[PDB]
Amino acid sequence: DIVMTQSPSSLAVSAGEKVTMNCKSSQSLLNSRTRKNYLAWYQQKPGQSPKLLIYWASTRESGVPDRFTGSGSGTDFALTISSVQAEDLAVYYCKQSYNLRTFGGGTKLEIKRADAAPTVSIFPPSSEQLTSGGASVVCFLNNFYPKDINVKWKIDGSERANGVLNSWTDQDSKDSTYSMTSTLTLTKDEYERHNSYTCEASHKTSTSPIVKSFNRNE
Amino acid sequence: EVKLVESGGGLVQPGGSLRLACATSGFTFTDYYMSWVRQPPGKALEWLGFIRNKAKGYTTEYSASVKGRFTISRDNSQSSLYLQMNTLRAEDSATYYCARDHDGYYERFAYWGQGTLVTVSAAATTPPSVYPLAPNSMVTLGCLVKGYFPEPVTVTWNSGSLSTGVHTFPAVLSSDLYTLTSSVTVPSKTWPSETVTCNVAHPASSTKVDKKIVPR
Ligand SMILES: C=CCO[C@]1(C(=O)O)C[C@@H](O[C@]2(C(=O)O)C[C@@H](O[C@]3(C(=O)O)C[C@@H](O)[C@@H](O)[C@@H]([C@H](O)CO)O3)[C@@H](O)[C@@H]([C@H](O)CO)O2)[C@@H](O)[C@@H]([C@H](O)CO)O1
Ligand SMILES: [Zn+2]
Repeated sequence: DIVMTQSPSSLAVSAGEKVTMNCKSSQSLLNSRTRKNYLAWYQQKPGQSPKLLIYWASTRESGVPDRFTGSGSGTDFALTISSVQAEDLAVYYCKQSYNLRTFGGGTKLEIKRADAAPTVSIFPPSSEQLTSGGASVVCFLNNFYPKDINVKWKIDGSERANGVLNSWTDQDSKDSTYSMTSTLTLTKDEYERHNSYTCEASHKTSTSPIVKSFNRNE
Repeated sequence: EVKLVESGGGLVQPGGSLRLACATSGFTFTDYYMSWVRQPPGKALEWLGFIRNKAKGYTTEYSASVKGRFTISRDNSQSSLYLQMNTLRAEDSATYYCARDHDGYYERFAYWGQGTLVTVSAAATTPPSVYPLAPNSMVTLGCLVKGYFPEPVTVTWNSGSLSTGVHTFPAVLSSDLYTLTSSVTVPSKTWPSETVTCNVAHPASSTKVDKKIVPR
């Protein structure tokens, strides 16, 4: 038991702003001898392996931008980003190595940016899938902000909720946008019973739904 | 350069055993402590254990969560690190990384593997079906990679030569089968005039698929 905890669990900050995140140990990580705190900070961007930013509390790993600063002592530690950039999107972990090693629970840093409306496209089932007996219809809602979005599927002008699975990507490291996939899966027999296939995207950037549709009469 | 590479990750039955391996180069292996660390999908890093360097005679330490169930060992002649895992349960499903630990000065994991994903489940290996998603300025294409188990799958577009404007959506599990899709956006100049192909790999079934997106 050295218990490590971090806060906040998550936060959003616009580019250029200051970010402070805290790490608390349950007992001191000061080696009274050497006068070094055994505490490191790591950065894990989406889909990547964790990467070292800071060790011994305040010593910045070479290669790491100077906008990152480790600080603190004993049981309390902070990592401060002086001026956040879009690529700083990540989960930041602190890790004590005073007695074996233990990671904190992480702080997930999201980027806030201006609202952006989604680009929608719809795709019919492939002939390969149909001939095997399924029909998946897919909508992409690309490059939007904020993350909250609603899609409704209309088949021959009417709503349908069974068979729809949604999946959002992690925020984009470059433009700070999200994208989401909505997939409606029917059997070939049900797909062949109707004509109009409609994906409607409702996002706060508009009062008017973005609607993409295709008619099965190709 | 320093290179760390995990391998041996995959599907294993609850109650079963698995050993991962971590191949290293670019530094003096016996100088370093080596650690293993895991991350269940969506969750925090957790340190598992380490094996000390030569000076300290390669002793081992474990976190309480795996002590007596996991064993770490190294092959110094080959510059290799291993993790023996036993009596696996669902909580063990995670990406496992090795990382270069203490050398006797610096207190830091300077370097980390890319990770290898372990899935603990009774569900069977199933290869994905892969379907083309075909339709002004920009045009958006896709691939639907449906019905596979376990994770992971990789998707690239034209062998990795299309990189930007790619979104690969996180797979979602339904009825013990995952589905994901990938989208790529390219200027309609480039397509269909110049080909676009998605390359999907599913290492658990050794599946390699290319799907050319052809206009309907
Ligand atoms: C707690 C006793 C410390 O004795 C020290 C001191 O600074 O007072 C530190 C000793 O540290 C070592 C060494 O031989 O350099 C290395 C230690 O490493 C580890 C470990 O193997 O468990 C791992 C490190 O990451 C770190 O977690 C440390 C701890 O923070 C405790 O220091 O432990 C460890 O191997 C100790 C060993 O227990 C000693 O028997 O040795 C060492 O520098 C001694 C010195 O040899 C005599 O004063 O000073
Ligand atoms: Zn119907």
